[PDB]
Amino acid sequence: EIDTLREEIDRLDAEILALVKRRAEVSKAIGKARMASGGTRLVHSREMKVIERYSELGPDGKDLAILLLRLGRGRLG
Amino acid sequence: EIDTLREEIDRLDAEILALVKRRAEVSKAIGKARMASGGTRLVHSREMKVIERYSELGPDGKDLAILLLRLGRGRLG
Repeated sequence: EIDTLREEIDRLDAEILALVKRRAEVSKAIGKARMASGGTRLVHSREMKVIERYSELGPDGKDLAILLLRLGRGRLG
Repeated sequence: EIDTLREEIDRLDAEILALVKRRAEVSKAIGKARMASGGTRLVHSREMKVIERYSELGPDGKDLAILLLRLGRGRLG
């Protein structure tokens, strides 16, 4: 039943949200530590590897990786 | 240590990828069932609610929701 499938989507979104929040926190901590050290951003190596990993899902996986990296980089209040 | 934080990112990405794959499968199944019934797409209600849920993360959360919905909708081979 389609509505039963939708209930599961909502449960999956709970798990995903929990993980994405944790990931964003870890990402932000890396960003701060890096900037505190004057460390070089790892765009061509590590970030590219994150993108490649999610590429498994096709082109939309690349966009997902990009968004997860973005969540790590801060926004203004 | 920053590199230890990076190791955790990679572990979080494993969990997230597993979940996103499952979500995409459930989403695709909904899409098919809906189109098999001539069912109306729930953009204004349900999809908006998914977007609102991820909005917790700020504007980038809205984009994350959009991408997860997109993963459900198919691409060509």
